[PDB]
Amino acid sequence: GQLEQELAALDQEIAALEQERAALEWQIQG
Amino acid sequence: GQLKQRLAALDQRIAALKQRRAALKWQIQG
Repeated sequence: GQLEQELAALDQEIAALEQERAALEWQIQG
Repeated sequence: GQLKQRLAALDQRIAALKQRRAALKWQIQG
């Protein structure tokens, strides 16, 4: 269904942002 | 502080997307 596709696209977008947050949380330790 | 501001803005954008996701999950369950 369309809703399930949107949910997957939403998780993809959150993942990409959480990856940025991960990299930032590393550099802030150095 | 540029990295702190990136992180803060990322936390805001992620928090808003998680609210959308919670709404979308409820729709998937009708």
